[PDB]
Amino acid sequence: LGRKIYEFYNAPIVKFWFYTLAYIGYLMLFNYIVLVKMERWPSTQEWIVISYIFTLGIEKMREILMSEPGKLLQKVKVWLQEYWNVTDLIAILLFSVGMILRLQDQPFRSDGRVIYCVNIIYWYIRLLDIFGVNKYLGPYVMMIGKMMIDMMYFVII
Amino acid sequence: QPFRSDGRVIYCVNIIYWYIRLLDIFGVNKYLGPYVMMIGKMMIDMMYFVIIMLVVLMSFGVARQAILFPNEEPSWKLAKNIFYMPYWMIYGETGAWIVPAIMACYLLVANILLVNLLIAVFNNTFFEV
Amino acid sequence: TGAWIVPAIMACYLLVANILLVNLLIAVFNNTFFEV
Amino acid sequence: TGAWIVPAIMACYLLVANILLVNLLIAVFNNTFFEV
Ligand SMILES: Cc1cc(NC(=O)[C@H](c2ccccc2)N2CCCc3ccccc32)no1
Repeated sequence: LGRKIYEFYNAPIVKFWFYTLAYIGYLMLFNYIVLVKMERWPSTQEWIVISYIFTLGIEKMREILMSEPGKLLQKVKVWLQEYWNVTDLIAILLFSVGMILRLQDQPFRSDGRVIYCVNIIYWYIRLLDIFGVNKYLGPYVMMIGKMMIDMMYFVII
Repeated sequence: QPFRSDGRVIYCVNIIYWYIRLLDIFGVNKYLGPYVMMIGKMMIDMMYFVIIMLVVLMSFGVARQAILFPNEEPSWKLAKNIFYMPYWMIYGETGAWIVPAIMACYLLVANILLVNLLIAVFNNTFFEV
Repeated sequence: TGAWIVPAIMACYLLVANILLVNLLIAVFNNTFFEV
Repeated sequence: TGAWIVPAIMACYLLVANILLVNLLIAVFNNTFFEV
């Protein structure tokens, strides 16, 4: 039975729905805390939001360290070869400057909350990468990419 | 009353059903054979677009609700503003005002993105049928 | 109960209704302009 | 002279302008959805 629970959780199909219930949970709790009032210290629901990113950050660092190249300068460029992966880290960095500003008093506290509002507009278009697992969202998300090179690209004329 | 008004309300969801019940009776004719059947396959496209539609339309419904109105109590009425108020800002409006300018223009390329996507699913699909 | 939820459901079903009618009216002509 | 004719010309040229922009934005995607 211990082998059954071990082999069930280690499957990549099982790990998909096991983390995307946590991802849609991070989306809805972050929607909750922006609606809840701000104070000098974060509440219980805000404290689980911040720790969700900090545990994600160590997870991103093990992607660099446990990578295929061996040389340290080599395992920087190949990790930034993905268009989704490069814009992931700037949103984590925007969350971090948003945390320091929110921990300080007003008017810095309203400024840090504003940087949270450009975080939540990012995490929905982050999900599009997770969308392409299905038979219809494979093509549908990919044509958002080519319409992206048509919709800020119409705008010249 | 008030049970009598409740029973009349369930009559109102009956009459919305009996018109889409007629669609089965429609397919007897030479044109409503294909026309009703493609309502069936567009049914698996129009509550099936909406996974990525709520990604783009509701995200602005919670982003606007934090820049504007930042002192809201935790309640269910805030959740009522995430699908109804974005459908009702057709006439609505450091750099404190630049942040509404960026999200409004990104909404301009968002509702054009959603309209262009909803007229994308059907273009190929009407041709082999 | 949800007295205001019933207008919310019929308004959103109207949102997918007038988009349904507009998409259907631009559906009849797309094939028909091509063989002509 | 025609002081009000100049707003009339630019308003009607705007009528064929926002129809020009809408028709152009539904032009880029029509071919592109078909080979994909
Ligand atoms: C907070 C927060 C966000 C988050 N989700 C991700 O950012 C993302 C992901 C998205 C959906 C389902 C599962 C994971 N994710 C985080 C873990 C490292 C990683 C590696 C490759 C692809 C995605 C990914 N989890 O917690």
